Amino acid sequence: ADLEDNMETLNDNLKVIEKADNAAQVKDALTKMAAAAADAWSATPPKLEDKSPDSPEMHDFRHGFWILIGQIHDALHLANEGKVKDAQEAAEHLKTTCNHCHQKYR
Amino acid sequence: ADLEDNMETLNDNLKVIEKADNAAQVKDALTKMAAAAADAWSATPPKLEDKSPDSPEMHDFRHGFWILIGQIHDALHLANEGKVKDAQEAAEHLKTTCNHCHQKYR
Amino acid sequence: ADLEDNMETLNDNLKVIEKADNAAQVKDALTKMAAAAADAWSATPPKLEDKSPDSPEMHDFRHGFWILIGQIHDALHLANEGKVKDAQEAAEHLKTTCNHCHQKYR
Amino acid sequence: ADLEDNMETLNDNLKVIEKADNAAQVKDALTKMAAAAADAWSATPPKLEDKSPDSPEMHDFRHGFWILIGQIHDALHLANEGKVKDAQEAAEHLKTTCNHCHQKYR
Ligand code: HEC
Ligand code: HEC
Ligand code: HEC
Ligand code: HEC
Ligand SMILES: [Cl-]
Ligand SMILES: [Zn+2]
Ligand SMILES: [Zn+2]
Ligand SMILES: [Zn+2]
Ligand SMILES: [Zn+2]
Ligand SMILES: [Zn+2]
Ligand SMILES: [Zn+2]
Ligand SMILES: [Zn+2]
Ligand SMILES: [Zn+2]
Ligand SMILES: [Zn+2]
Ligand SMILES: [Zn+2]
Ligand SMILES: [Zn+2]
Ligand SMILES: [Zn+2]
Ligand SMILES: [Zn+2]
Ligand SMILES: [Zn+2]
Repeated sequence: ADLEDNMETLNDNLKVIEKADNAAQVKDALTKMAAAAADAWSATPPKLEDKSPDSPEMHDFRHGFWILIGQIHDALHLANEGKVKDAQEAAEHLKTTCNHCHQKYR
Repeated sequence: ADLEDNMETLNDNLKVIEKADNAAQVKDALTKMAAAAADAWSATPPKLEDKSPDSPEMHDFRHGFWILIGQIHDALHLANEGKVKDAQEAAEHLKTTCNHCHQKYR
Repeated sequence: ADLEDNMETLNDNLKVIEKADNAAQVKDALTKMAAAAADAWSATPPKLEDKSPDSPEMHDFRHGFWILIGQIHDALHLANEGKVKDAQEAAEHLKTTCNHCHQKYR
Repeated sequence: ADLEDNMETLNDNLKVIEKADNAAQVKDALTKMAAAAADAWSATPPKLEDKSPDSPEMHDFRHGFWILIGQIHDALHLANEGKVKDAQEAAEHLKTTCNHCHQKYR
């Protein structure tokens, strides 16, 4: 998918997690987020279209996805241990990584 | 790209790291390894084609890629820090993650 | 090496990072913060004095220090690659983790 | 505890995991290993006792404990999701991290 569609997948699944009843709903949504983040990895965003892939700016852009992917990994372990509310709350904290990238690169 | 071509990218760049004679060659190889691992995320290997996408087997397959991606992240920081031989040596330790997934799933 | 004193060390060194002129001051403060977090890992907080060491609350308490330690680790790598303003801004983001534990257990 | 007692705790609980009869034994042993690793973090080993705390060797020594602590963290999550065999096999893999530090500093 393109970068726009992977971002819509991240936004919509965050909302499904906040309104979940059960563990099954939370796990499935985190798995969809992990796939979207991994597919987005080598996208060039509009703001950096004149830069090389090996520039400081593109190395920094990719660093944001490493962090996001790490956080989704941990939240999914919480959900699979039966700590559903702890997983929802970790999902709420992911938003600061979202905002950090957007303020520099969007 | 498909799974077999992602694996050939991982294998070539591990050899570049070993024969490297400057820091730039090591940084560039690790970056290519990270891109290939993120692109492999979503693949279904031949041996698990008769399982569901949400099967315990496929969840465990994907967990191996989370582990590899995390180890590459740390190796790249070491290289950028000036600790280049330490980065090469950490790259050699990646082999046990490669071997673990192959024994279970290849 | 009691909990109160480890917390003073966390708070003091965060202010140092916020006011620093140079990269040496940031690296030293981050290293002191990691020491204090590792030293706090095994403490029993006053609010959980009545609980089993194996309770869900105490497992969760310890998990919070693992999260803080991982974030400090990343910020120090950024400082060591010359991305000093980025390490400073990352140190500021630590406050979300500080306050998440405080709201549950302080 | 001193460094020698922390290493005896690490060695003993690794054999406990290998020979475990049930899941509770594996979780307990991992939690004890994490405590010992966190307590060892600030120790000065005999081979480095004459160099300064800011030396590259002490920085590097401490980094190896961060790596060990992260691997125990992931293995405890696997045990708590019910993947206890996988947690046992992950614990076996820790040995290469133990051996790497011993090769360099013991
Ligand atoms: C960089 C490392 C990013 C991270 C981490 C996240 N996002 Fe993002 N997002 C990013 C860019 C560069 C853009 C602009 C893309 C463009 O072509 O215009 C976006 C955009 C969005 C959007 C909406 C705009 C659109 O797609 O048309 C949304 C809704 C969005 N991003 C959501 C989002 C969420 C929920 C994140 C974390 C969970 C997140 N993003 C992380 C770059 C990056
Ligand atoms: C699972 C999580 C894996 C990890 C981690 C790594 N590899 Fe892999 N590799 C995997 C599978 C399932 C397969 C079989 C692919 C097939 O279609 O048959 C492979 C294969 C390879 C190959 C052979 C490629 C071919 O065309 O047959 C190589 C050379 C290879 N893998 C290398 C490799 C390296 C160097 C890794 C780590 C650095 C690594 N792999 C990790 C699954 C997984
Ligand atoms: C739990 C996982 C915690 C994290 C992460 C952090 N803190 Fe904390 N802090 C915690 C507790 C249980 C307490 C109460 C201590 C008591 O005995 O009553 C505290 C306390 C503080 C204090 C006040 C200390 C005092 O003199 O009473 C400060 C100033 C403080 N904490 C700061 C702090 C900072 C800056 C953190 C992150 C950078 C942080 N804490 C994380 C539990 C936990
Ligand atoms: C450095 C970062 C280390 C890691 C990771 C591990 N070990 Fe270690 N170990 C280390 C040192 C410097 C020493 C020497 C201590 C001394 O004063 O001589 C050790 C020693 C041991 C010992 C022997 C203790 C003794 O009788 O003197 C054992 C049995 C041991 N270490 C086990 C061990 C295990 C099982 C580890 C991982 C699971 C491990 N160590 C990691 C430094 C470091
Ligand atoms: Cl080694
Ligand atoms: Zn965790
Ligand atoms: Zn899992
Ligand atoms: Zn961030
Ligand atoms: Zn930010
Ligand atoms: Zn090739
Ligand atoms: Zn590191
Ligand atoms: Zn970097
Ligand atoms: Zn492994
Ligand atoms: Zn294995
Ligand atoms: Zn990083
Ligand atoms: Zn919170
Ligand atoms: Zn994991
Ligand atoms: Zn847990
Ligand atoms: Zn080694």
